[PDB]
Amino acid sequence: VKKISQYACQRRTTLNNYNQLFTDALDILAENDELRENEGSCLAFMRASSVLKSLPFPITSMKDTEGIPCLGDKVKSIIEGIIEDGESSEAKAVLNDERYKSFKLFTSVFGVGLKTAEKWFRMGFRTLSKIQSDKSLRFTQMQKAGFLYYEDLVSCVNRPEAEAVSMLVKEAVVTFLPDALVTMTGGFRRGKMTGHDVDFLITSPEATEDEEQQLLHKVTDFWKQQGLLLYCDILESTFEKFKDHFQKCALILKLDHGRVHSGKGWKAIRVDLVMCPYDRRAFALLGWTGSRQFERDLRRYATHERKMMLDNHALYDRTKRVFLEAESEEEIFAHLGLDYIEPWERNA
DNA sequence: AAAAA
DNA sequence: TTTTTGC
DNA sequence: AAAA
Ligand SMILES: Nc1ccn([C@H]2CC[C@@H](COP(=O)(O)OP(=O)(O)OP(=O)(O)O)O2)c(=O)n1
Ligand SMILES: [Mg+2]
Ligand SMILES: [Mg+2]
Ligand code: NA
Repeated sequence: VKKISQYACQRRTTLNNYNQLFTDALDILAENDELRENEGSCLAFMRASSVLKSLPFPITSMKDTEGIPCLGDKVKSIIEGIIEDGESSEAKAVLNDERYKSFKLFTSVFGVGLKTAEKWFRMGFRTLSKIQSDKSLRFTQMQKAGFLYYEDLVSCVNRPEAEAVSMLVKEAVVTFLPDALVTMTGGFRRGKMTGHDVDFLITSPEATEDEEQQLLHKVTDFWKQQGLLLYCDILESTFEKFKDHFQKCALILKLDHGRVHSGKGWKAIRVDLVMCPYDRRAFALLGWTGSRQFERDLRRYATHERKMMLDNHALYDRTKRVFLEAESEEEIFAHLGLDYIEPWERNA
């Protein structure tokens, strides 16, 4: 009776996944295609996984898949196999593949992506111990921090830790911009209990162009002085008012145990901060809330269904030849002709 | 890999 | 068939 | 170039 859209932005996806048996398998197959640089097959498995996550019931027969989009012949074979024996032979083969195991292990290090993981694999490396102890290898500053704080960063971040970080961010930010609005974005805004990092959007209604530019530098220098800044990379803005990203920083912060309301006495935490102009705060909030799949389908829907162009800074209508303004996420959804999807419903 | 053009 | 897939 |  319910006509499920192929777009994540036209579906409500909450964290209660009734099809984790199927989506864990589809996520593994997608990840393998990402590694094999098969972008098309990767995206097809990510879309199939995304739609199953939106279902209000578990798939228990092939009849249950009728009318569900993004499930082509290959994906239906995978679902059929899992219904048969409770296992995916396809995903099991990927989990036993040497290239796949190496890519997962290597990219688990902060600062190591697809290119460096592929380089290390082709050199014959298979373990992190052999990589770290090699005397010929050269590591980026990001990778050095990734190896030094590996156990802390791989253990992830819980809600009490995220809240403790939010307090630190807000305390530091109001010191330099007292009327600044600090919003936790990412997974935690979508209601997640855990995350690999804690993300924040910072905006100020009265700050000048220079004040807006200096905030991330002032806040990180303050933490550097305290000895809390374990890693810092500030990317200056490439945002153009009339046209690429907002001023942002990728950090590793020292989170003292005493600050967490839930050994060494502290934990290394990945933190990302984004500063945007006040008038673009709704576009940035929408972009940074995610999920990744929700954002990509929002942009795809805007292009293919509305002839509009959406990004973290603006919304442009190609037919009316006008930029559309928004003071809230609700106004962006209304401009696109979409029913409002709450942040906890964007877990596509 | 799936859906559209 | 070719093109697109956040771009 | 590469990591986000
Ligand atoms: N390819 C991406 C990656 C991220 N984002 C946006 C939406 C999510 C937000 C945060 O990026 P992440 O921190 O990796 O997202 P996450 O949702 O918070 O998940 P986690 O932080 O647990 O790794 O940035 C996006 O539009 N496209
Ligand atoms: Mg995050
Ligand atoms: Mg992040
Ligand atoms: Na990494």
